[PDB]
Amino acid sequence: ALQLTQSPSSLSASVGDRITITCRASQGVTSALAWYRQKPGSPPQLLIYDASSLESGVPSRFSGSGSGTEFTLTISTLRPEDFATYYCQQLHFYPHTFGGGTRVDVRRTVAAPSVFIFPPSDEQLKSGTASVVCLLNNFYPREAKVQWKVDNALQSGNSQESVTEQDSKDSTYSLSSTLTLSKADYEKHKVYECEVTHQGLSSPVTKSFNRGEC
Amino acid sequence: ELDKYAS
Amino acid sequence: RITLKESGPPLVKPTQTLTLTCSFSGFSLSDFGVGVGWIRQPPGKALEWLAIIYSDDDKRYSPSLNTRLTITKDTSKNQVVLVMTRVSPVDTATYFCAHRRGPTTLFGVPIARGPVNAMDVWGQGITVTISSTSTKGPSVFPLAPGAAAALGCLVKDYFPEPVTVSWNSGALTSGVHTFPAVLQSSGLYSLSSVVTVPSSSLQTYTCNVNHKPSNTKVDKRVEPKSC
Repeated sequence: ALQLTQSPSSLSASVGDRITITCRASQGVTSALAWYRQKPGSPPQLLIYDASSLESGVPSRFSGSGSGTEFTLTISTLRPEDFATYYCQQLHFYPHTFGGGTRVDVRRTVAAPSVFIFPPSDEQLKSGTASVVCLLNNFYPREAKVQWKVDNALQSGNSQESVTEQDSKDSTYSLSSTLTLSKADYEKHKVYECEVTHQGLSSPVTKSFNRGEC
Repeated sequence: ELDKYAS
Repeated sequence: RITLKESGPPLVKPTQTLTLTCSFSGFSLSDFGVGVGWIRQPPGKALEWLAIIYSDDDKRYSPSLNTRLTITKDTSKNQVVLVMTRVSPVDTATYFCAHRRGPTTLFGVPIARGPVNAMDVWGQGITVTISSTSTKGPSVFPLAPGAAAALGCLVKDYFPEPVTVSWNSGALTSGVHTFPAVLQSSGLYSLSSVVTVPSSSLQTYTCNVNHKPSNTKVDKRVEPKSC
């Protein structure tokens, strides 16, 4: 079906800035497009309907323009409540698609993550499972990539990660990634590595350990 | 298909 | 003033049928051209459109979910119901219903269709978790190690959410990061809580974990191993 691509997917800014988010459709949607702002823990809120009409009760710093395949939302003077995720929605064709969203967060200086790797506890191992956790602490911007390697084999499909919300004092994020293996598989290898790529790191940093080394 | 209010 | 609110079960098991109700006030589903739609949002993901129904009773569904969705209205009760069959874990999401305006009319004559291009009022959303898990307390394991040191606790295999974690009975707050739990393929949640301290403080560190649902409290002191 019809594709709606938002740009950028993520954007950093400060109070008082002017930002503009754009949304492009794969086929023309005339003026049937709406913009929403969604704050964490709340439902999306309508800002602009029919590509450019200002929704009632919505502050005038919000503006929408465009028609056909290209639309833009601009917030002229960013206020603290605007740090949030924005979505565009097309209503010309069924299904009524939403774009992928664009996260707007507090800008601050680039900060590389402090990385730490934790081997599984002997207590967990006795239960038959092995969790290897990697921590990326206080970094910025939000995008980071974690790659698990076991005896140099690239791992896939056996890890999960979660990211904290932007810290209200730091403006940094932290990320936890868990590699999970059976105790048996765990025992069949030695070098457990967490490879981290991030804008603040000149090149990828790797933190690792050799299993059973005492 | 087209939306209820299209065209 | 238009308001909508979603209701239904917070927990549902795979293969089961999920029935969600949207009760609203401020408009009638008998008003001209009005619509009520459903949109969902898996944790951390984008909004996904599901279906919509209008007062003249036309219904439309997401093509990807068409076979599992039924939307219906009960005009006299001011409710719209969405029934999803055969749910699976990927259906865990927050589900929202929303109002869609019909064209503006002048002396009962449609003159403006621009107002239909948006879903203008939304309900708070209802969180639905799909898992075959029974209530279960977490196993708590230690996570042990600019020149900052890190340690923590891995709160593993519990259900359902939430769990609370603090450090040193609430006295340790700076440098603490408790991550949002991930729902494992097993249907149980898992989360880590860590804390960063000056590589010298290694002071004592104990995580206090509490999963109300299963009456499971655990305090786990964590230290820099090696005996």
